[PDB]
Amino acid sequence: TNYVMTTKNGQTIVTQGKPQLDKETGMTSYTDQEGNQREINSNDVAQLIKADLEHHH
Repeated sequence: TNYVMTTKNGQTIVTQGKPQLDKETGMTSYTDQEGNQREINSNDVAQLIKADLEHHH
């Protein structure tokens, strides 16, 4: 349900659902925490990690 995106410039952004990548526009569209829909250059994305609900082990 939540993914955490880390950008090249160091920002941490939480998303609703897994962001989608278009290999034809070099864009990655996502939905922020306000349901707003955005898009970002796929090169500006360092990591895209599915959030865990809690810590374990």
